[PDB]
Amino acid sequence: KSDDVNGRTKMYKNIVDGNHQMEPGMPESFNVLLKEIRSLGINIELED
Amino acid sequence: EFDAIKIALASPDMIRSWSFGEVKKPETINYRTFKPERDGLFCARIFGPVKDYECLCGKYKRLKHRGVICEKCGVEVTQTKVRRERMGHIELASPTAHIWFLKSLPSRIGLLLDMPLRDIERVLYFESYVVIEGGMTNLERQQILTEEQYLDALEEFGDEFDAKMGAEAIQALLKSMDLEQECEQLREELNETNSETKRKKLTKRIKLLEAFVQSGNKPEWMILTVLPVLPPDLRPLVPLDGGRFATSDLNDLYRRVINRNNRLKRLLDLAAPDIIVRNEKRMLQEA
Amino acid sequence: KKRWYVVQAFSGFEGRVATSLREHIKLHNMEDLFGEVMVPTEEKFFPGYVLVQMVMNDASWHLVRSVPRVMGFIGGTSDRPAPISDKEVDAIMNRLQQVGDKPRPKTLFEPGEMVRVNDGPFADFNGVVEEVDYEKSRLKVSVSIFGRATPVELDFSQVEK
Amino acid sequence: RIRIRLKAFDHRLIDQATAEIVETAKRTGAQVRGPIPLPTRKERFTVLISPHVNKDARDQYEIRTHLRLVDIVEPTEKTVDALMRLDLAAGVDVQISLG
DNA sequence: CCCTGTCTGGCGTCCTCTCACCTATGA
DNA sequence: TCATATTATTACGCCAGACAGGG
Ligand SMILES: [Zn+2]
Repeated sequence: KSDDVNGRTKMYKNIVDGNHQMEPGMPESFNVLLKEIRSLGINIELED
Repeated sequence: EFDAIKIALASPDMIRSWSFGEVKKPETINYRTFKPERDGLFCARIFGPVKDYECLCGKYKRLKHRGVICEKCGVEVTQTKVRRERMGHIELASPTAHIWFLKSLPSRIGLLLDMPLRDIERVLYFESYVVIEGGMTNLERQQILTEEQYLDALEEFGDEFDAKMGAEAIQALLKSMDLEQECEQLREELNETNSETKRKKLTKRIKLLEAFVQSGNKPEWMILTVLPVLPPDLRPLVPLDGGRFATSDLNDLYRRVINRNNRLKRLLDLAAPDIIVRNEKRMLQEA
Repeated sequence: KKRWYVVQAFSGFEGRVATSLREHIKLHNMEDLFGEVMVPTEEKFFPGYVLVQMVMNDASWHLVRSVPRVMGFIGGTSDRPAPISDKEVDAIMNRLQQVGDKPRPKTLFEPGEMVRVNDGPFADFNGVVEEVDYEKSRLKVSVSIFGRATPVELDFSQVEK
Repeated sequence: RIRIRLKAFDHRLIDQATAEIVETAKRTGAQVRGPIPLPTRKERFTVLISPHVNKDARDQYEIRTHLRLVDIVEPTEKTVDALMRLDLAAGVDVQISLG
């Protein structure tokens, strides 16, 4: 409902088709947190 | 999808692997039109095209060749959100130690190089000299040096003698700091003493010395050599209702670091005296 | 004997710093304690440092730092700041304010093999010129055309060194 | 303006070349001047045809070098550059000259 | 050398609504 | 218009945490 842009367009198609289901994905503001921590000398990642 | 989040230091090779192009010029945008700067902070080739699947300047106005980069445009050809994930890197002329590892209380470089914070800052702001593997002289490795202490030493130990200053000197010290060797020494020092205060002072130093060896974090990664810049989309430049651009604060910070770095490269490329440049590198360090 | 020293000014006001420095010398009449003053300013290297022939008394040091828009000397310490060399400033002397820039007479048409054509069809193009017909004002610049190296009779003014 | 001097020994070939050049010009740019025929050079040669001696015995050869002057009045960005790609018939020395 | 004043940093409530105001310089 | 680059106020209240001083 809030952040994930591909998640909410999938949600809007699924609501107007009666589906009622969410494809979760990742918050885009967490990627903003990764870019702000990564823009320092810090190397944050996502393992596996 | 993914388990744990791992945090570590950023190597200069790692920062060059994040990057997509060196941000040279500090010039933000044109400001009289709508176009940005080639190649400044808000570049085209280093990051991406403002418009989706369009060369900002002029070629590819349909959906067939997504990627071609002509010489007239010096532009990539992808999505509007592609610039939000892409980051640039500023080649800092003079080495600058991180402030998060120099003033964290306790400082990461304060309890690692066995040197007081006060003395660390003095040398870091071009106000004190530091020795580094002098040689056959009467001086320690951690012991610092002043103008008078260096002048006399300069005329004394003119040969095999090394006494730098700033982040460069600090970097060397960290770089030439056998972690493993210190472990045993510290461990042996803790088992050969009874001093309560010393015990706690030695156990806090050996804890951060063996933890650095357990991971892939290097001692020379504390000093920033390849400063990384945050994506433009994340430092947005939108105008408010009117005809001017309400600019963010990070654009002021990055534009000053790039202005000073260009000045320092020009002073270093003019073969001017070796001292000149202390104020210039100090202003870059503070920037 | 007067030795050289380096002064830092607000970069951009350097000629005005040099003029104000000469005027402070002729105000506080320590004329026997200053020799010269190199302060370049192009329409500029080094556009940020002023070279001063000087001696070191604390009075003359306070004089130079009381000159406006001057930060301070650059040396090992601030007690006894550091001289450098005479050759260092020597280079600047030659081009301190000598007639430089925006002037390319006969040194702007060097043939060799590096030129760009713009006053013609070759829009933003460059090529290598083997032979040249200066007598009849003609150039045989071989611009990469038709997958080869075909030359084209261009005009001296049409091309650009 | 781009003056173009086509030179060749075969006239038909030269003609073909000229047409091609015109075509190349006309699609990209506009107002091609035209294919103007200059005078042909008929460089003649006489030679004695006997190995040893017979002076009235002779062959008179010649090489007919034909000239075609094509001019282009407006050099655009697309047009001038195009020349590189469009390949013409062999044995035709072209000579483009802007201004 | 173990207490000790002294100095330096680091906290300090959530949610909402209305309005105005935004760098100087300059041949 | 298009690069040049940073100075003349004070008036919280704990509460940890680190530091030079001295019996
Ligand atoms: Zn393009």
